[PDB]
Amino acid sequence: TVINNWLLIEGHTIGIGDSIADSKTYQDIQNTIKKAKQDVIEVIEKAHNNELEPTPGNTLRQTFENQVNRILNDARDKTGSSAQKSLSEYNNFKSMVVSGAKGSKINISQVIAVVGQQNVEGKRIPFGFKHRTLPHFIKDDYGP
Amino acid sequence: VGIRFCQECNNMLYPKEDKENRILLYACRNCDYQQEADNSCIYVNKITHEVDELTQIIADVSQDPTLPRTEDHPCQKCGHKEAVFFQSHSARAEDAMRLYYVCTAPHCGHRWTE
Amino acid sequence: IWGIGCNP
Ligand SMILES: [Zn+2]
Ligand SMILES: [Zn+2]
Repeated sequence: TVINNWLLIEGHTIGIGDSIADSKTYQDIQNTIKKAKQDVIEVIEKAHNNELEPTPGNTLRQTFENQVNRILNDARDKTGSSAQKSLSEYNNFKSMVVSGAKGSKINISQVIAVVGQQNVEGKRIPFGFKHRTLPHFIKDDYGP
Repeated sequence: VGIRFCQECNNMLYPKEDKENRILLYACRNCDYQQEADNSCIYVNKITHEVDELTQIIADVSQDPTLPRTEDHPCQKCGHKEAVFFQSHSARAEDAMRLYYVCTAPHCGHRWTE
Repeated sequence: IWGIGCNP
């Protein structure tokens, strides 16, 4: 009762301004994504040139998938951390996450920085079409 | 190594040891035809089944719009710049992300693996 | 929808 009446005084809201981040934050997120995509390209080139060597207990396919997943997840986490650094004290996404009332830092990060990898059955989006995920992509594209 | 057929009924020959002369033969079971074995090998099994997939790659594959191509790797025969590349495209290929290349331009069809 | 370790 008493906290709901004080909330009548102070008030609470969620708006678009909460989702917006600084221009520097957006630039850093973009740079992290570019670096991650470049690293994934390098890993793919290593695999194509047969330089890659299987991790114990894993096939070359499995170890390549694990390396690419690790790169993409680390980039996703770094973009999320940048977005969360951007948040102000007044930010209401941050307010709800800090109180624990609703939401998570994952949600804040997806809202502000990067939605992340879409995975089905524990693997990246499968090659449903013949040797490709969608008709718009070229065959044998393992890029992000 | 390969399978050869009878010359009378066109059935499948079977290997048989010649006990007198110690020479491998192939005899048809449905008739009396016999032919001496030239190869001297019968049953070969490659458990690792390492097979160059360049034998299984068709040159026509160079006409597929959905395949990626690069101008970096030229052909050996004609020195054409375009080369369409693709992975194994085969089940039970063990673990191989090697790129196989097929030369574009008509009728060359040279295939190299790098 | 996040990653391989998260949720779909
Ligand atoms: Zn016969
Ligand atoms: Zn050529």
